[PDB]
Amino acid sequence: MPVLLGIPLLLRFLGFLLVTLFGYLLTFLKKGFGKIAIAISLFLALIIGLNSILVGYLSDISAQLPSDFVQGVQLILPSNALPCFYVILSVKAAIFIFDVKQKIVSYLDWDK
Amino acid sequence: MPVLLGIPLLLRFLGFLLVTLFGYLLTFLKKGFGKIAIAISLFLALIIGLNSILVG
Repeated sequence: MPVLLGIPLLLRFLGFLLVTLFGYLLTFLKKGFGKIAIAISLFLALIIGLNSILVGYLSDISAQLPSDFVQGVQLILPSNALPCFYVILSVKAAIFIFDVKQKIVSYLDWDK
Repeated sequence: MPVLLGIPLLLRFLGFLLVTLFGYLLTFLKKGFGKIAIAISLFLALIIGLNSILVG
């Protein structure tokens, strides 16, 4: 299909610019997915950090019940007493895992 | 590779506009990273400010 002497080179060039420019958009996309990697890392590192401080206070402020105040406690205590206490400590843990995991699903809105 | 008398200047011009326009996007990017500098500054300055009142 006959054409002029310069048209075939205008048509090859208009698809070199497009591939180059669509090449830059890719490079920048990948960079922004690296920010959400740095961010997540930081957060989880600050949590693991606080843990190590707090668990390091409780070692020198320690005391035990005198041995004379046992005969008392072991006359009044039911069977479901200590089992109940443990529940109040397991419900706490569960809620902390729910909270951390709910904040990792919100990082899916950082790539928009 | 023989071409007409005006095609080589259409091809040089279509890459002058692109570099000029891609030049403006850079200028505006840098401005928006300056807003997040002003913002952070402000916040930390309001905290340091309250401290000085309360301890007084």
